[PDB]
Amino acid sequence: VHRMVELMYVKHEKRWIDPSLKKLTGDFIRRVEERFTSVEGQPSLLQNYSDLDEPYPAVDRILAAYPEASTQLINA
Amino acid sequence: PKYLFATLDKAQYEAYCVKVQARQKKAYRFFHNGLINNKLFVAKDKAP
Repeated sequence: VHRMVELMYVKHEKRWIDPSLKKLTGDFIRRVEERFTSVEGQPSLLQNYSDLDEPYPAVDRILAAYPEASTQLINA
Repeated sequence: PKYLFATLDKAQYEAYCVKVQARQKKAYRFFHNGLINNKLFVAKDKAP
């Protein structure tokens, strides 16, 4: 999720190379959520892709809500 | 297991713990690859 942001969001210009790619990075994030939640009811921390507009500040918030997402590698 | 580790120095044991957790990450990777691609078993074709 980090490398996604790194390579599609230009830091020193506070812009995404394209909204679509912000969606992309957003969707995968949504996924990591799912991978790491195991009970119905909990809503997404990234509820609007608007959140990713200033990403790096917000992203870390979500990723931190799902601890293990920093411990284990992607599922095959 | 703990009792074996009590033979070592925190120096040693903690060095080992870093080794282990790296392995697990390889293992984890492999196991998931296998499940998906049916390669949890890989026949060797030639000796080393």
